[PDB]
Amino acid sequence: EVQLQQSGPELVKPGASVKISCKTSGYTFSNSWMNWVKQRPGQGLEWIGRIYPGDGDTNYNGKFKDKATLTTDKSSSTAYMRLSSLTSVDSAVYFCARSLFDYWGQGTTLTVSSASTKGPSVFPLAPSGGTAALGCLVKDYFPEPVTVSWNSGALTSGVHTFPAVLQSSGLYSLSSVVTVPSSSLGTQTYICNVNHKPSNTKVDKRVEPK
Amino acid sequence: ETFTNKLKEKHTDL
Amino acid sequence: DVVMTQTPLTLSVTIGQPASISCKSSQSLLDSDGKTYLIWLLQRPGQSPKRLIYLVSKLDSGVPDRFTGSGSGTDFTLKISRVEAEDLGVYYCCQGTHFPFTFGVGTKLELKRTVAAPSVFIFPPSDEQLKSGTASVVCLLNNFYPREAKVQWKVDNALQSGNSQESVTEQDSKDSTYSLSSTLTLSKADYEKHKVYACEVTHQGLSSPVTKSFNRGE
Ligand SMILES: [Cl-]
Ligand SMILES: [Cl-]
Ligand SMILES: [Cl-]
Ligand SMILES: [Cl-]
Ligand SMILES: [Cl-]
Ligand SMILES: [Cl-]
Ligand SMILES: [Cl-]
Repeated sequence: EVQLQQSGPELVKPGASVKISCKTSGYTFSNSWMNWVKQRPGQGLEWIGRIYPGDGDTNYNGKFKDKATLTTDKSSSTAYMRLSSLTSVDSAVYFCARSLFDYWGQGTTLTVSSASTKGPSVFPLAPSGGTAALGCLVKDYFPEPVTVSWNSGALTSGVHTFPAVLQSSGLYSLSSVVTVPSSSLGTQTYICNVNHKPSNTKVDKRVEPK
Repeated sequence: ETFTNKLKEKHTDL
Repeated sequence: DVVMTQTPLTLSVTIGQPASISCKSSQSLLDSDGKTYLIWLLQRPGQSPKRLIYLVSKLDSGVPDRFTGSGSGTDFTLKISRVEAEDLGVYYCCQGTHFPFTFGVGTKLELKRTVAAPSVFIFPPSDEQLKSGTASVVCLLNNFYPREAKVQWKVDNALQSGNSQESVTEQDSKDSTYSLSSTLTLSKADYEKHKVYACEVTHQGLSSPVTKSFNRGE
C-alpha cells in the first residue's frame, strides 16, 4: 500500500527555518508528483507547491515562493519541504500529498513562537450504576500536539479523547476518558499513554480507583 | 507495489 | 488564482436521507488535455484528508457506491444517495487544472438523530495533582444529543460561578452523539477546605436534573 510518513511536530522561533520530511513507501517514488499543503484555521487548505522526484521539477504557489523550498532524496524515497523566515502566520499543520491528492501524510504540526516547550502534567481521573468511567487529564502543555492512547492502542471501545483547548493564559489542556462496565474497575488494566514529542515527554499512567 | 507510470505527465496516478 | 466556491457551508442531515454539495470554479476546469482535474476530499476531525472522487466522477478504491460525482466546466456536485453515520466530516472540492491548485472552504456534514440524555460521572482530583499543588474536579457527560447542555457545580451546597470550563468532543462517527467534560478549578487549599462536591446536569433528554457527587476524603 502507498504510505506517506511525515516527520514529527516542531516548535521554532520567529525568523528561523524548519525542514519537514515525508518518507514514502509502497510505490516507485520517482514516478509520482509530491505536493505540500498547509492547513490553518481560517485560511483553510492551501497548496504550497509540488516536486516531481524523477527530475526535480518544481511548481510553487507564488504566495509561498519566497518561503518554501522543495527537494527530494531518491535514495531514501523521501520528500522534504524547508520553510524559512518563519512568522506566527506560518503556524499550521502541513501535509504531503501524492499526485492528484490521492494519498496524504498524517500531517506535521508547526508552531512558530518565542515560547519554550512545556511538557504536560498527566493525572488520573478515577471514580470515587452498570457503567463507570475513568480517564486521564493532560494539563498545561505547550505547544501542540499531544497523542493519547489507552493500553498502547489495544483499548478503543468506549474511549473519548477530547480536543485540545488553548487556555486564556497560553497553555493547552485536554482529557481522555473511557466508559467501562463497573465490574471492570480495580480488576482490568487501564493505562493512558501520553506523548508530547516537543518536550520529549512520554508518560504511561495506570488509572485505578481511589 | 501499487501501479505507477514512469512517463512524466501533468498529473500522475490517474 | 481560481476561486472554488462550495455550497452549502453546513449540511445537517438524518441517516438515510440524500445529500449533496456543489462547487463552482472561477475558471473552467476542463484542461487542454481533455481531462477535468476536479476532486472531492473528506477530512474527519484530527485526521488527514482522504480523496473520495477524482476526475469529476471516478470513485476511489474502497469508497462506497453511495457517493457519486457529476458536473462539467465550472459547476460540480458531490452526491450521497443515503447518508450514514460514518460520513461525517468536512468535504472539500479541489482543482488541479490551473496553477496554483486551489481548494474550496469546506462543507461540514453533521448528523441529526433522536434526543439522548447524558450519562454523568464525577471525578475527584487525584492525589498526584494535589501533591503537586493544584486541584481539578471533573464532570463527564457521555453520549448525548443534542450538543446543548447545562452543567452546574456545587461545593458544600454553594452553586459555583466563574470557575469552570467545558469542552465538547466532535460528533461520534458511529452513534452521532457528543460527550462533554466540565472542569472545576480550585486551589489545593480551597479544595481541602470543603467537603461535598457535586455536578448537576440539565439536558433536553432529562425530565429532571441529574446530580453526581462525592465527599472529599470519602
Ligand atoms: Cl499515507
Ligand atoms: Cl523556492
Ligand atoms: Cl461508546
Ligand atoms: Cl485551539
Ligand atoms: Cl504488569
Ligand atoms: Cl488548581
Ligand atoms: Cl463570579
